[PDB]
Amino acid sequence: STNLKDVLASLIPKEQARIKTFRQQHGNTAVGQITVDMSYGGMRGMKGLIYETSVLDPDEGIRFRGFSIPECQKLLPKAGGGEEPLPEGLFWLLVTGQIPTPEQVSWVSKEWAKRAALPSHVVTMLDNFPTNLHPMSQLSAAITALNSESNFARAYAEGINRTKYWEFVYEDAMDLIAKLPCVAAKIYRNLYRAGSSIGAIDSKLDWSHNFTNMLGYTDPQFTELMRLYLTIHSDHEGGNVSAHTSHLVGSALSDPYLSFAAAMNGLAGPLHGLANQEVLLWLSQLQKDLGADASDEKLRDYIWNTLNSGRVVPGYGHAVLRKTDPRYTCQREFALKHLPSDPMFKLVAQLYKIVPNVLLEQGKAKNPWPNVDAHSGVLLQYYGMTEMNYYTVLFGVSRALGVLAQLIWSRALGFPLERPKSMSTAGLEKLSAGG
Amino acid sequence: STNLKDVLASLIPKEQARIKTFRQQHGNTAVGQITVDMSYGGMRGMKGLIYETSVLDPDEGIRFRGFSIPECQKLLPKAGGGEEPLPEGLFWLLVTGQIPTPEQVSWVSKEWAKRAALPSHVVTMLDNFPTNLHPMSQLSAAITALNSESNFARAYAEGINRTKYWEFVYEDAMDLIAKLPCVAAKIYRNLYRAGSSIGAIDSKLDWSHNFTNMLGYTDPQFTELMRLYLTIHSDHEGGNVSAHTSHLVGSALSDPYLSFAAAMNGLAGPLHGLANQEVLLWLSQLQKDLGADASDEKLRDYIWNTLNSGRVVPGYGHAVLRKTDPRYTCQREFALKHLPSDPMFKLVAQLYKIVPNVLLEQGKAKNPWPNVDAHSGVLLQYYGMTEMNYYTVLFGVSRALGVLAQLIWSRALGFPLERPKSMSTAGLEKLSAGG
Ligand SMILES: CC(C)(COP(=O)(O)OP(=O)(O)OC[C@H]1O[C@@H](n2cnc3c(N)ncnc32)[C@H](O)[C@@H]1OP(=O)(O)O)[C@@H](O)C(=O)NCCC(=O)NCCCC(=O)O
Ligand SMILES: CC(C)(COP(=O)(O)OP(=O)(O)OC[C@H]1O[C@@H](n2cnc3c(N)ncnc32)[C@H](O)[C@@H]1OP(=O)(O)O)[C@@H](O)C(=O)NCCC(=O)NCCCC(=O)O
Ligand SMILES: O=C([O-])CC(=O)C(=O)O
Ligand SMILES: O=C([O-])CC(=O)C(=O)O
Repeated sequence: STNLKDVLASLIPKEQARIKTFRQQHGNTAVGQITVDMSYGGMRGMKGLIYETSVLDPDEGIRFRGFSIPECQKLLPKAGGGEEPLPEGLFWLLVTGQIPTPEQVSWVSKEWAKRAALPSHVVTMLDNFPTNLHPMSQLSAAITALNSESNFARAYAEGINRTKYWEFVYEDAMDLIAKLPCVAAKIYRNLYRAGSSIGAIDSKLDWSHNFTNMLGYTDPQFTELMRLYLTIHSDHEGGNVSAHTSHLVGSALSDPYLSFAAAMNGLAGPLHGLANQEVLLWLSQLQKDLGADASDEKLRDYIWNTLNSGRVVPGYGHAVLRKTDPRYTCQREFALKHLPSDPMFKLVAQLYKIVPNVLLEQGKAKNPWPNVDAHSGVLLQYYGMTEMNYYTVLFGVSRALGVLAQLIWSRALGFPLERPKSMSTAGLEKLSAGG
Repeated sequence: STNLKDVLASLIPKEQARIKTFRQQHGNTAVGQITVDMSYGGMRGMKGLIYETSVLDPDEGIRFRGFSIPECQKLLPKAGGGEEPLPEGLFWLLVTGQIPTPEQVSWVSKEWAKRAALPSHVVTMLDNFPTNLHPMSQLSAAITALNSESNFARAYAEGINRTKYWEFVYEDAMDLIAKLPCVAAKIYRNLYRAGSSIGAIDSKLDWSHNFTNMLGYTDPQFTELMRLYLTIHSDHEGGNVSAHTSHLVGSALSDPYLSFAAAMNGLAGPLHGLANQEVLLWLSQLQKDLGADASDEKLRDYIWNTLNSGRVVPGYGHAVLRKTDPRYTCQREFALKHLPSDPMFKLVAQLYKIVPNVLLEQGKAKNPWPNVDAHSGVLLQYYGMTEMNYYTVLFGVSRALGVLAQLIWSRALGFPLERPKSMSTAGLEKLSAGG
C-alpha cells in the first residue's frame, strides 16, 4: 500500500517540467557576481548549487522542505509514548516535500529493518581493524568496501539508460541507510565493548531504537535523545562540506556508497563535523586545567590562550549562520528538560555567556555564536556514551538521510557533472592587471 | 644539500605577501557573474577556485605552472637513456614553479624510496579483500585506513598553531606519494597474480621503475610508458572532480590521506577517470559485436546504438576543453612511435575519424573531440596489462602528484573552508519571480 518509490514516480516528471520551463524563461538571469575575494575565500557568499531538501537562512537557521525544527518537532510522527520526532519521518519529508502519516513512517521503519544486512567481507574488515584507527576512518573504509553490493554501479555497468538512474540510486540509498547503524554499532562494540555482539534487528522497532539496542544502551531517554539527534543532524542545505562532497562525487556517477564515504572523509575534518569530538576534548582539558567549577575570569583566560596559540575555539562560528544555531538551542532545551544539573551541561551553559563575547572582542569571527557541535556531546556523555572519538560517527549516520535524499533528486533531475573553472593567482592578476 | 622543504620555506612568505597586496587592491573586483543556468548546470563556466599548480585553457589544453606538455617533455629530466619525463621532476615543478635539475630530481626519487613502507593493518586488509571488490574501492579504503599514520592529523590533535599546517601537510604528502605504488601494486598482485609478492624498493631507481618492477613488468618500453603516463595524468587544474574533491575535503582540515581517498572515490566515477576503463570495455564489445576489422558504416551504427540507448560514448567530450586533448595527442604520438600496427591502436585511430562527426551530428556534446581516456588503455593493453578494471588505479597514482602539490599550497596560503551557498528551486524562483 505505501511505497515511496511509487510516490517519487509521480513527483519526478512534474518537477522536471517545472524546472524546464523556469530555465526556459530565466536561465540567463544573473543571480550574483563573483569577486576576487570570493575565489580566495572558499566561495564564501557564492550562490553555487541547487539543493532541494533543505535551505539555510543565515538569521533563522535551517528549514527542511520549508519547515523549521520547531515545526518538525511538532508535525513529525513520534514513537508510541514518545516526544521526539522519528528520523524516518524526516526522511519522508525531505524526499517528498510532504509530511508523512504515521502509517507512512512505519513503512519506512520496516523497509529499513528489512534491508539491514552486512556482507562478510565487510564484517571481517571491521573485525581486523586496529583500535588506533579512528572511528570515522573505520566507518568511511567500510562504506567504500560496501560498494561491491551497489545496484546503481551494477546497472550502470549493464548499460542502463540515463533516465532510470534515479531508480537504482533510490535502492542503494535505502539499503545504505539500513545498513549504516549496523556498521556503526559494530565499530562501537569492537572498540569499546570487545567480545560482545551487536545482536539482531527487530523488524518491529524504529531505526533509532534498533540502533541504540545494537550500541548496548537501555535508558529509554537515551532512545529519545537518539531520535532527536538523528533528525537534527540530518541535512544542512548543500554547501556544507559533507553534503557538497557527496553532491560533487555523485555528479560523476560514482555510486551512493562511494559518494557517501567521500562525504564522511569531509565530515571528519576538524572544521566540519569532527568539531563535536573536539568540543568535548577541549572541555575535558578545561576541567582538567581549571577543575570543574571555574570562574568567569578563568574561563576567559583559558579561551584567550587557545586563541593566542593559533587554534580555533570548537563549536563556535559558522560559514553562513550569523546567529545562534537553532540546533544548539534545540539541544539546550532537551538538556534543560532532562539533565539540568549536569556539571558539564552547566559548563556548556556558562561558556554560552562567555565565548561569544571573547570572540567579538577578538574581532575575527564573523559569527561569534555557537553551532550545533557546541552542545551535542554533552548530551551523549550524560547517558554514558563517553567515547568522544566516536561522536562524529553518529553525525555521519544522521547526515546520510539528507544527502541521500538529495542524491536521488540530483539524478532524477539529470544534474550534470559539477565542474567549475579554476584560476591561478598569476592568471587572475593578469585578468585584472595585478596588485 | 637538496631539500624541497627548505625551498618551500622561502617561497611561502613571498607568495603570501603577493596575494595579500593583490587582494588589498582587487578583492572586490568582479570576475564574473552567476546565472540560473550555471547553478543548475554543475557550475559550468563558473570561475570558482584558486588553484596554483596548473591551469587549463579550453583551446590549448593544460599548462603546468605555465608549461605545456610538449615543453615538459623537452625540459624535464629523463631517466638515463630515457626519452620520457620522470614524474618526480614534474612534482618539483608543480610545487616550486621551477624546472628542476637532475640532481634535484634524483633527491625526490631517493626521498620517495625512503618513505615507502606499509603498516601491517593495511597489508592485512588488502590481503583479506574479495576479488569482486573493484580495484578503486580497494585503493580508496586502503588510503583511508593509512590515516592512522598521519602526521598532520597528529599535529593538529596536539594543537599546533595554524601557521605550521603546511609543514605537516608536506610530510604526509611525501609519505603518501611514496606509499601509493606499494598499495597499488599489492592490489594488482593479489587480484591478478595471486601467491606472488611485490618485492622491495630499490633506493636506486626512479619511482616509475620501482612501480613497474612491483607490478611485475620487465619491458623497458613499458617503464617509459609508465613515466609518461604518470606525468601526464598528474593534474588538470582544480575544478575537475578529483582535484576539487581533494580541495574541498582538505579545506575542512581533514588530513591528506582522507582528502586523497575522497578524491579517489570521485575519480572512480564513469564520467571522470573510470572512463579509461569504460573505453576499453566499449571497445571490447565493439570488436566482439563487429569483429576486429570494421567498416566505417559499421562503426557509425555501433556508435549510434550507444547514443540511442541513453548512454555516453566514453573518451569523448569535456567540461572545459573545446578541442582535442593534447594528452590524447601525446599518447597517439607514443603509439605511432612504438606500436603503430597494433589492431586496437588502429581501431582507436579509426574512431578518431568517426566519433567526432557522429557527436557533431547528434548535436548535444559541446566538445565532440577525444579526451585523455580515449587513448590510455590501448597503450597499456599492448604491453600485456589487460586488466581493464585496474586502469583507473594508475590514473589515481598519477593524480596524487598534482593534488598533493596543491594541498601544501592551500594550507601554506591559509585558504579557508570551501562553503558556497546553496539554493532550492523554490527559493530561486522566488528570488527572481518564477517561470
Ligand atoms: C565554522 C568555521 C570554519 C567557519 O569559517 P569561516 O566562514 O571562514 O569563518 P569566518 O568568516 O568567521 O572566519 C573569519 C576569521 O575568524 C576566525 N574564526 C572563526 N571562527 C573561529 C573560532 N571558532 N575560533 C577561532 N577563530 C575563529 C576564522 O578562522 C578566520 O580567521 P583568519 O582570518 O585568521 O583565517 C569557523 O567558524 C570555525 O573554524 N569554527 C570552529 C570550528 C567549528 O566549530 N566547526 C564546526 C562547524 C559546524 C559543523 O560543520 O559541524
Ligand atoms: C566529460 C563530460 C562529462 C562533460 O560533461 P558536460 O560538460 O556536461 O558536457 P556537455 O556540456 O557537452 O553536455 C551537453 C550534452 O551532451 C551530452 N554528451 C556530452 N559528451 C557526450 C558523450 N561523450 N557521449 C554522449 N553524450 C555526450 C551530455 O551528456 C549532455 O547531454 P544532456 O543534455 O542530455 O544531459 C561529457 O563529455 C561526457 O559524459 N563524456 C563521456 C565520459 C568521459 O569520457 N569522461 C571522461 C572525461 C575525462 C576525465 O575526467 O578523465
Ligand atoms: O552548514 C555548514 O556549513 C556546516 C554545518 O553546520 C553542517 O553541515 O551541519
Ligand atoms: O578536467 C576535468 O574536468 C577532467 C579531466 O580531464 C581530468 O581531471 O584529468
